[PDB]
Amino acid sequence: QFKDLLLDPLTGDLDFGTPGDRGMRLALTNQLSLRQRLYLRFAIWAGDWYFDETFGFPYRTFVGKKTVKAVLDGRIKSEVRQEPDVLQITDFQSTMDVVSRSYKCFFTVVTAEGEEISLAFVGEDEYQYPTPPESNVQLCGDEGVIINFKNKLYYLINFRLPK
Amino acid sequence: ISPAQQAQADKRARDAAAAKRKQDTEVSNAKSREDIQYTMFVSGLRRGRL
Repeated sequence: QFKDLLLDPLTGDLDFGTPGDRGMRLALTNQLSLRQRLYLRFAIWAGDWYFDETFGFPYRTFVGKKTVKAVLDGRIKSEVRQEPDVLQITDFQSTMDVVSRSYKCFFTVVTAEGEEISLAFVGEDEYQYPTPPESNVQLCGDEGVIINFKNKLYYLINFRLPK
Repeated sequence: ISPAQQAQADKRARDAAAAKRKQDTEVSNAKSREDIQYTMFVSGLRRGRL
């Protein structure tokens, strides 16, 4: 439920929205929040962000060196579980090509969805305060009491005659 | 006793004192620089720890 500015999954810029409803949006669904929380966590190289030297991933250790596939998978699979709301990891297809020296892995992560605790900070309210009456209706009655009775009588006259 | 021994006790004190100046000095500078980082490789090596 971690709120934050929404990042476009397709381009990487802020998700200002479609041309018909351009604006700014907050990440509300846990899925969207977790997506960007993993994306930033994996995209920032370790130590390259000032104000926090411990954040990021240490790509320099592996890239450019002769490395064992098994060691890399452990670190990749470990960084994911640093988020407190990750249920499990389903599958992991780690493959390496020696000709091009490229490495490419696949996997998915499962996360549940929570409640909103309070709507005070977001948009709307859930209550239905009453509406003041109109004109002399309060002190003298209402005509609808006649209309509903007339309709009931008419429908009952309709019911008895077979159709 | 004789002066010949006084010229000998000094040698016993001088050489012995020189030992601390060697050992005691090396540790002092070894603590005065924190850049160096020691590491030990117990097993591990040939299973991709290279």
